[PDB]
Amino acid sequence: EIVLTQSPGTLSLSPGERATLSCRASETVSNDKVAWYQQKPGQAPRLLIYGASSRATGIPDRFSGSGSGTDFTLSISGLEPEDFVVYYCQQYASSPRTFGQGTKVEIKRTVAAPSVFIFPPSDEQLKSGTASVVCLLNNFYPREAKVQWKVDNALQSGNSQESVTEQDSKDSTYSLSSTLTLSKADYEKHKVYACEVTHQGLSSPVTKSFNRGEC
Amino acid sequence: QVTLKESGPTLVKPTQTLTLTCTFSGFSLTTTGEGVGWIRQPPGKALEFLAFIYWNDAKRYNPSLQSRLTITKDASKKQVVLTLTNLDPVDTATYYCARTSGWDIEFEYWGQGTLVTVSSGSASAPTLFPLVSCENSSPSSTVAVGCLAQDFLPDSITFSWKYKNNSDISSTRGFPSVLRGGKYAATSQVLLPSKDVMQGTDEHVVCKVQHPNGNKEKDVPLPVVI
Ligand SMILES: *[C@@H]1O[C@H](CO)[C@@H](O[C@@H]2O[C@H](CO)[C@@H](O)[C@H](O)[C@H]2NC(C)=O)[C@H](O)[C@H]1NC(C)=O
Repeated sequence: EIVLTQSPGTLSLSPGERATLSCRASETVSNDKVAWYQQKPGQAPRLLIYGASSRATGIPDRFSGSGSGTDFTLSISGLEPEDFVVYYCQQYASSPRTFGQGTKVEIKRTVAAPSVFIFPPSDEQLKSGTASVVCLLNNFYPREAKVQWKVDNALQSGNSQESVTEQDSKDSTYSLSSTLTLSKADYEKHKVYACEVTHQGLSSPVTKSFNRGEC
Repeated sequence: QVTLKESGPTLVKPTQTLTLTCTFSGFSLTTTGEGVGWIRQPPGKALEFLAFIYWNDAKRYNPSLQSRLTITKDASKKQVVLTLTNLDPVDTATYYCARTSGWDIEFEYWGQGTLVTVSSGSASAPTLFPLVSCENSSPSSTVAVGCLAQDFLPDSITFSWKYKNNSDISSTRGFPSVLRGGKYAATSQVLLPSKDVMQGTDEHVVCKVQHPNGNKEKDVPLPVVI
């Protein structure tokens, strides 16, 4: 059972910079049978490096592997557009083969505060017994945002999902949707609905809300 | 060029059995060191190794999934088979097979995956609801409206927004889907310039989705500003 810890989980560099992803093993890895894979969301992994340092067939030279024992490094100097994906290290010294959780390399951009909108549940869906309040956060950066729901001032929990897009191809920004889903019964028992969003680019927390029916 | 192709049921109920097959071409399970294995990836998470089978028919398993896993090769048909019993939703994921071409070159060739959703529910198409910006206290920049494709399976929709004057819109706002009680929900939104909506007769725009179980298409009412 060789556990593999990769860090950072997410790394934020600019194109052209150098990137050093680290992979640490929970014990020494016999013969350094460690490999690195690259994956773009959607596609399948592709081998980049094997035997801790040996490049592969048709894999550029900014990609280099090093280290041994329980410390390994996948460094890629001169980050190019297509290099901003996820990366996994794996050890095949034993088998059980095991993987690391992956570190994602993202494009650093400047702070963009989000624009937020709140949508009340539609009558139609309401007739269905379930009402879904949504709160959309548009074009923001960095990725971290706190999105809290409050109903009649009551902080909510375990009743909202959350989905976030991948970094925008032309913007480098993110958008996210937070959904509050509750029983039509519960929904009609309350008056004010509010989603509070906290983000590094807002001087103070922005809160959006509407009153049941008055919309 | 070497090649692998996976295939299997794209939907299956729990407490059951999944069988996947990696049909490969370009090599034979005969050379030393050479081997093939199955690795899955739950949506949004990391790669996870299941089982591996060597030429010489030596098989190796992931403890945590062993005694539920079974790997086999048919040199006859050039296709390795994987069997997973007691399916659970947590077993939903993309399943890949890959070939290690030697002793050190690990998984140099990967298949392409096949997403295997594990829900007791049945392949239902989306049911749509409009999302109208209950916006105000500052309309501002532009106005936004959405569309909530609900209760579908398998996860596989697309969005296209069209006008009354049946043209096309610039939404790009498509959020990945969220899994709610065996069924998947998704949101899509779109921004229109405040100037346009506060004018035209267009009392709406239409939301269009193409799920393989039905191609519903509801219409969402703009808000009227000026
Ligand atoms: C559909 O309706 C919108 C208005 O809600 C139209 O937008 C205006 O018309 C032009 C013609 O294409 C657009 O390019 C502009 O966005 C709007 N004009 C102005 C004054 O800027 C839209 O064009 C209509 N769709 C069609 C059939 O073109």
